[PDB]
Amino acid sequence: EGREDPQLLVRVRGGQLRGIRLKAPGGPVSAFLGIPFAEPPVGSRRFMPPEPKRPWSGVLDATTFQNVCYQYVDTLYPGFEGTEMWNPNRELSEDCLYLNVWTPYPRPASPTPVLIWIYGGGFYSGAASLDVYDGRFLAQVEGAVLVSMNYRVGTFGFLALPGSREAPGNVGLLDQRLALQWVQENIAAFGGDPMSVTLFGESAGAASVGMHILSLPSRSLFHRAVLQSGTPNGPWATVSAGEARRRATLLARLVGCPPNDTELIACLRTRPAQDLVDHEWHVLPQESIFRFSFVPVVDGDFLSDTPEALINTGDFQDLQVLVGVVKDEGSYFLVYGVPGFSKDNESLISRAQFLAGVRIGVPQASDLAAEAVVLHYTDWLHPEDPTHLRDAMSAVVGDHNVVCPVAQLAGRLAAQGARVYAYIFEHRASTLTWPLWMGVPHGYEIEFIFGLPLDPSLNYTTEERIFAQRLMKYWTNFARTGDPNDPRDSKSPQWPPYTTAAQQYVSLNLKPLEVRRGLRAQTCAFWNRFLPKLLSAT
Amino acid sequence: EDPQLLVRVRGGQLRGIRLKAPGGPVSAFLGIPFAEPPVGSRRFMPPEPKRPWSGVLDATTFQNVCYQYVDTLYPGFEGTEMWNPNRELSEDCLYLNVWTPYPRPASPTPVLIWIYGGGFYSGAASLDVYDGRFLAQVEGAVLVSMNYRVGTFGFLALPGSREAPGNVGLLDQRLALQWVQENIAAFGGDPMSVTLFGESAGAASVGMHILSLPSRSLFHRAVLQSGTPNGPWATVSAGEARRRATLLARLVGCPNDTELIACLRTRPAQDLVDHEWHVLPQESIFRFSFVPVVDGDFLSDTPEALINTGDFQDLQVLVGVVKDEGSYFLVYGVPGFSKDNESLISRAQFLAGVRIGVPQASDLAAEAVVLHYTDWLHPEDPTHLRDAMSAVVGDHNVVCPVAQLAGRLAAQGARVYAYIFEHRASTLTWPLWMGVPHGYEIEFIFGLPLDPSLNYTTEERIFAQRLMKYWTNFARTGDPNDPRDSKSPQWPPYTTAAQQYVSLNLKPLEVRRGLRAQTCAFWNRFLPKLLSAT
Ligand SMILES: Nc1ccc2c(c1)c(-c1ccccc1)[n+](CCCCCc1cnnn1CCNc1c3c(nc4ccccc14)CCCC3)c1cc(N)ccc21
Ligand SMILES: Nc1ccc2c(c1)c(-c1ccccc1)[n+](CCCCCc1cnnn1CCNc1c3c(nc4ccccc14)CCCC3)c1cc(N)ccc21
Ligand SMILES: *[C@@H]1O[C@H](CO)[C@@H](O)[C@H](O)[C@H]1NC(C)=O
Ligand SMILES: *[C@@H]1O[C@H](CO)[C@@H](O)[C@H](O)[C@H]1NC(C)=O
Ligand SMILES: *[C@@H]1O[C@H](CO)[C@@H](O)[C@H](O)[C@H]1NC(C)=O
Repeated sequence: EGREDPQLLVRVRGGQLRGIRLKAPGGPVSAFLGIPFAEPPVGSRRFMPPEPKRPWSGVLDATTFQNVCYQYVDTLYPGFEGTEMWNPNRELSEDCLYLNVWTPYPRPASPTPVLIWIYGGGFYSGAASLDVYDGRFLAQVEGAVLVSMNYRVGTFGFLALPGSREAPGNVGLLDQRLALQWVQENIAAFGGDPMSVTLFGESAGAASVGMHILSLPSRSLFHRAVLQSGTPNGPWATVSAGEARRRATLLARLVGCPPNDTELIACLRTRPAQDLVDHEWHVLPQESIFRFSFVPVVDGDFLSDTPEALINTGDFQDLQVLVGVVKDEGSYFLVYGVPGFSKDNESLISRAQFLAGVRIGVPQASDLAAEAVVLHYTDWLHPEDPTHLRDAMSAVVGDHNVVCPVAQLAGRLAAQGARVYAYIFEHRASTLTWPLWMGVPHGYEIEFIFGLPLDPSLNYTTEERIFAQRLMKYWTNFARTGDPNDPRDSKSPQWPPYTTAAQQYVSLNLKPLEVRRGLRAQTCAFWNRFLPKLLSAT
Repeated sequence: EDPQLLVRVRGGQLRGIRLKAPGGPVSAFLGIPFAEPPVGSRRFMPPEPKRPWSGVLDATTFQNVCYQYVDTLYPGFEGTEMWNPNRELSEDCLYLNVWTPYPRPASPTPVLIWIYGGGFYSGAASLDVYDGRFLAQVEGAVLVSMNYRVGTFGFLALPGSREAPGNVGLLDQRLALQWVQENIAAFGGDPMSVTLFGESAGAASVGMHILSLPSRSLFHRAVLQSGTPNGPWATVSAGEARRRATLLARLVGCPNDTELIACLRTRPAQDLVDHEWHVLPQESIFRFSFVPVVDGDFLSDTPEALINTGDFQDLQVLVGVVKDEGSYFLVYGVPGFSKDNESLISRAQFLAGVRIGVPQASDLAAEAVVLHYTDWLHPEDPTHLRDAMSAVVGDHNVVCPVAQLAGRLAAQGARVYAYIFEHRASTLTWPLWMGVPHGYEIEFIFGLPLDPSLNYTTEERIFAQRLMKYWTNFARTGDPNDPRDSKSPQWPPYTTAAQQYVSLNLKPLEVRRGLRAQTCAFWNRFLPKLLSAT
């Protein structure tokens, strides 16, 4: 110390850090990357709840992103930006419990609202180090303090033998909770306001945010929440204790650890990380899409009951939530698992391929339930039209997994005292490499919220730059006040809260805010009210 | 005498009456006997042909109306009383009426045979709405309408017995069709061009003549207005007809089929009418006690089996519905409904209504109906719930059976033309909420707005004339389009692919596609699976 930039030296509970001065389009930002928030969850600590990071000596170098949690790397389309933008961009390691902080440069004078990002990737993948999660634009343009953490995914984060002490499950959610506790204790050192913390996430990250709303020890660590294209309720975000036990026992057998829980988990702990990753997909009970093997478990601890029970009986009076979906939630999910679909052709499918797709897309559905889906989604005026069947297949997967769980969440939260704001993101990035038929796929609003179009080198349009700026203002005004609307602006139309009566939501596209009523009201009544009765009475 | 009013039919001489229609005279031959009176020992028995007569038979007045239940729900109310018997009630009722141009046609003229509705428990060919004088005068048509036995008298069956075989009301209709073949040439009608047309139970009757081979040689074309042979109310199984006939016998104190039917034959007609409604298996609406039975004789199989397996090539069919098929049916049986208020109902009253409106439905099937018909944007809105209740009853009973019929007929070689009648008569005394109720297109097809004394608008007179042209163009050629009108829009045939139908209102023909395609997929494809697997 002495010749360094005095504005990049900060102390936290565990010791001294040295950050880096990053260039954002409009000026510098301070970034503290790869801060350890936990003891590496390696060896005997595998499958175990995280432990806080013991203090270190000297100045920890926080200028680069740290290891990405051990996960399956997507090699389906080599060289393809469409798939590779989501791939790990740092070394894979079980030693991965690190977080990143972006703040204005110089650090804020007065306490600043904090935004905490929780990434998606079906609870089997993802990293806080990805380019689309770059906090520099929100920090520079909006003066925000942005935090993102790495949390354990796959078997490492969610393999559970419920009731055991060695593998209790939900440890990836505990890693997220420990980063939330780290923020409470240390964010003031960066100029962050611990009394104004907004959680935001997409897909499995939004489901994670939802589970922090539904778990009491997490409630004291944040004040507001954003759930983008994901919810704690729904068919993929959780599993029962029985199903988690079945999947963990099957994976153990597949890697030569046959079953006492102590003996089984000890053997799993001896397995190389790649062995567990090589078999993680082999434990799913059916041929399915939008289903992940190791996800949060209804343990009766982190989740005292199913998210459906918790959202229906909870008092959400003290909560402000921003929720929404993209135009084509299911389109991407069709390219791996449904025969007839490809990113390289127009995916015009037959009726037979549609019926078959419905079985893969709704794996838990009986023959009667699958017929009810088919009959509801068929255009009886053009029942064999390949374009309609292709679009219906995308809608089945999007509605079942995202849109209707989101409508169910917004509805219950609003009925139970929360301030809810809902949107539909309909803008397709001019730079998108997925086919046009895929529309606005799952995750393609993220680069807009984070302000990536503000970087001139990324080649987005001027209109896309103005729209990203509008979006950053909605998200940060929501983080600041619990309302996305700017108080010093009446010209711009307003975003009304979502209510059970009016069911108002807004369209997020290049045009000004447009207020719409009912988020697939008829279709989601099918999924949320009828279909459970068909998967119950018969 | 007037030679234009003197006709010799196979049974003897008749004398008609010259009637005044707005545009000029018409010849009417009313109350022609086509069968031996089905009285005494002939009660419940198939009709027998009328024996010949001496002298000139007086055919100047309508004859007796078949014994039936008279509607007294709203006394003095035109809305209900227009459908009530307008002649004396008698079991001696097997008579038909003929209207022809005056003077009698020079060349053989296409024949239109009207079969009235009234849930197979009521109706008469003598009602003012069925007046053939306008079609005869304006279009030069030969119009025939017969009385057929309704209620227990027409459809009480002890299947397998010889004394009460069932479907005798359909046999009465068939005997009038045979009478037309043998005698219509004497009036200037063409027996080689006979179109059956009917509404509600009359349209279901027309449908059953399409599905029964001995009837097929008696007509060439058919019009089914707001009714079909398929569907939940038009037929009953042999087991259910036997159950209902046994229960009715019990209710009138009647203790072997021969012995039971003999006792029923001793009962005054009113005793049978007094208990006919008390044999229905549930609290229901749009359900009638004594209707055609699947006997394995007149109906060789269920109308659903027959429509799915039949060859309908060399057949032309005109089918359609009114805008608000179910609205009227809510006024009797559904709590919360009245003709005297706006009938704004609660959600509870809607769920309860769905049970009465779909009586065969399980708890799951009723929930599926409720969830499909609820507007999840306004689920408690009384106006939406009222309109949804009307749509449930209209769709279940009429619109979706019509869509199922049009589809199967078209797929199996018939030439089908479909419509939706959306014009509400300026003279309607039913509330506005009821829209265009079941049966209120009939006065337009028959040309009643052409009578200046009936106070319809000028636009309604022009529209009735358009409708009479569609119906008679269809009777003449099997195509309702005007070969004269070299200007469109043309009425396209209904196909399984394109599903084209037309709107019949004051505006020019408008071609639409899919007759409640999504909703009728629910009723015709999904709901049977919910009452089959569970
Ligand atoms: N060897 C083997 C054995 C069996 C199976 C598989 C591989 C794979 C596989 C194939 C290619 C790449 C990755 C996994 N999948 C397909 C899994 C499909 C899930 C895709 C998904 C769901 N959430 N994140 N991802 C992948 C991460 N990438 C994305 C992410 C997001 N959006 C995206 C939009 C387009 C393209 C990728 C996106 C938003 C959230 C961040 C992650 C399976 C699916 C099933 N159901 C069963 C077995 C396998
Ligand atoms: N005493 C007693 C005991 C139990 C029950 C009943 C009476 C009555 C009843 C009440 C008034 C008049 C006749 C019957 N109904 C209601 C049945 C009403 C059937 C409605 C119907 C169906 N087809 N014809 N009609 C009556 C005739 N009138 C009409 C007709 C048509 N359209 C109409 C439009 C508006 C009003 C009346 C119309 C077109 C075809 C001609 C007949 C019951 C209904 C049920 N489901 C169960 C028991 C009874
Ligand atoms: C698209 O490509 C896939 C894989 O090659 C194939 O299954 C599908 O039939 C193709 N569809 C079209 C429309 O060419
Ligand atoms: C931007 O466009 C230029 C062409 O002018 C191209 O060379 C560069 O690779 C593009 N970069 C991105 C990120 O699209
Ligand atoms: C309509 O009137 C009947 C009785 O005449 C009643 O049961 C019903 O509640 C009334 N509805 C309204 C909207 O007042």
